[PDB]
Amino acid sequence: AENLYFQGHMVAIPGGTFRMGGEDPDAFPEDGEGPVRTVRLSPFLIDRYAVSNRQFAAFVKATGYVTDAERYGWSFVFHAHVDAVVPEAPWWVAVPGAYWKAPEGPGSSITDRPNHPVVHVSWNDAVAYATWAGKRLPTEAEWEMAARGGLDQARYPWGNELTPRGRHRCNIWQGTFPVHDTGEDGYTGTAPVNAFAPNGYGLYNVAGNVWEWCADWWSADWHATESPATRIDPRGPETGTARVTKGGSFLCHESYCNRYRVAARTCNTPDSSAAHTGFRCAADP
Ligand SMILES: [Ag+]
Ligand SMILES: [Ca+2]
Ligand SMILES: [Ca+2]
Repeated sequence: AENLYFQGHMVAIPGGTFRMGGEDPDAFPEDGEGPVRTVRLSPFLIDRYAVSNRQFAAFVKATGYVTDAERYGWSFVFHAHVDAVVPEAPWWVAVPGAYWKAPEGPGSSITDRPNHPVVHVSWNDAVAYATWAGKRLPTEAEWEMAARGGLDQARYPWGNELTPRGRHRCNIWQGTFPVHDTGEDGYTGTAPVNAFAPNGYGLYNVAGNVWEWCADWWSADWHATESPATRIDPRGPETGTARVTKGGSFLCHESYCNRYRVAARTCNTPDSSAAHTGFRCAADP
């Protein structure tokens, strides 16, 4: 497609059909990456850039908005970035005072990261921002069609090679997780929202950098059946306990979590927040 066009921070995608999901050998099959399924979408707009600290700051200045992490008093921080740990993921520490303005908790700031994605934003925070911006969150199908950038069943936004020609195309982890990030892709942490090359629809950092909240309630099997509801502008199940997140983050590494593949998916309760999770907005024409 090329009746696509740019407007503001966004790209208008004139609707289309794509093969969603994946059945690759290195998938998490239990996540419901499969089955591969053909999905048709109505026209939509989606941010080509995740929402930045500067943008979130303007929202808070204009509204006085208080994030869930501020209300709870703590958010999840990666251990090496300065029991209170997640037993199943002990590199995550519950840090009092970690929030969007202090991403590693006390002693950190965003003064030198104005163009990085805002983090420690919950699904509720994302929705609040998007609504103020006159936007919404993307559905998982909109997110993934946009992230695929016009390629059919590629592993990544740009193709099937993680580092085509040996060049980094996204901000994830290199080295030995979780003890040593070599920063080969340039960043031991988040990167500016316009880092690396855009994909075929102009989107930056759909793979890597930060996880991105989607609109959908999480299910591993709702989309398995073939129906208009699951294949034409699919919205996901009517209820659920966690909301979908897509794209992976600067902590992803193939030794344990390869979910920067565009077919991959996970979820978190909508009041949760963490140092590696942000969002980008969508809209309708
Ligand atoms: Ag991952
Ligand atoms: Ca990195
Ligand atoms: Ca991402």
